[PDB]
Amino acid sequence: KSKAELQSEERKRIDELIESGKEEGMKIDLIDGKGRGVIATKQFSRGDFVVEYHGDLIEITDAKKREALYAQDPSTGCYMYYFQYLSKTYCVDATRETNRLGRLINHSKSGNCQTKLHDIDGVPHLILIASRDIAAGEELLYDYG
Amino acid sequence: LQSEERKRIDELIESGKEEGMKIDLIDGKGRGVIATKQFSRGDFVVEYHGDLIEITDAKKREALYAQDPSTGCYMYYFQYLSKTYCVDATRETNRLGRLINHSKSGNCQTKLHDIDGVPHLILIASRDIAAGEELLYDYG
Ligand SMILES: */C=C\C(=O)NCCCNc1nc(N2CCCC2)nc2cc(OCCN)c(OC)cc12
Ligand SMILES: C#CC(=O)NCCCNc1nc(N2CCCC2)nc2cc(OCCN)c(OC)cc12
Repeated sequence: KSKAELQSEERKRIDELIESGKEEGMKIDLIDGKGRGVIATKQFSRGDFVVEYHGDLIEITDAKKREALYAQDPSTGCYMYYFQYLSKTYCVDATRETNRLGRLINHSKSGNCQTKLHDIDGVPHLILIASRDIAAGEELLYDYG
Repeated sequence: LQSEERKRIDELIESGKEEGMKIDLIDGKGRGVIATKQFSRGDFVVEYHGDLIEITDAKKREALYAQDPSTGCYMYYFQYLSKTYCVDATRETNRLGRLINHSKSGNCQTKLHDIDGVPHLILIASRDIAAGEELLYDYG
């Protein structure tokens, strides 16, 4: 098995996890009854898929509408992530309060997760991959990469 | 009298003195603002102070702020005289207007105050406020 073939089977494993929505290997951090972060409950190797930043994938026109509606209510939060993909502006809108864990992962300048665009049939997905080997029990912390 | 009253609100905005309020501290973190004196309905409370910029410089800053989630989301956009402005309160400062929490049933509301054609976003009392109340804003 070549490196190219190993990368193909990895992408297929990520496709299956994205479309199944299963988010194993992680759990919510609780202080004072509030979901404040996410802890790894299993090892992750450098480059392994961790979780998707899940949300509605939309373009700028729909996004600017939602943003004006969201501004009227601070209870929403700022969860709209903008990015370029193949000379095209996209937005992942995770405003919606859900059980998904990707939007609960805290930022750190020296985190253990970084962002990456994962293509499925030409549709970009923002995923978090391990920027280094992660031990079980670590808080997951993301930076932009 | 009208000219005089409008001049006093201007002086408050320009002097930057923010009397009648104080920080609410939990765990050493500034989390809210408490009134230390009464306010009557319609009284000036505080400015949401920041850089007043237009749509071009605003997007340039917002993308730069996005790469650093430790900044927070402090850019407030609004229309004034058929022109889009933004008040950028991102810089962490001692100003208290950016510390006031939002509540659908708050005691403060937003209002645009003109100073020589330049809009300022201020908070006014939407009802009589007793001393000791937490200041909570909504959009008016
Ligand atoms: C994600 C973007 C977003 O939420 N934008 C909302 C508008 C900009 N941010 C804030 N705007 C205000 N005001 C607008 C005019 C009147 C007051 N106030 C706050 C206060 C904030 O902290 C309050 C204490 N937690 C924050 O925190 C980021 C933002 C704004
Ligand atoms: C203002 C505006 C603004 O700040 N825009 C930033 C991008 C959109 N917002 C967010 N993006 C992301 N990511 C984007 C891809 C990688 C992860 N993660 C977030 C996690 C959050 O809470 C974690 C628990 N404290 C959160 O709380 C509101 C917002 C997040």
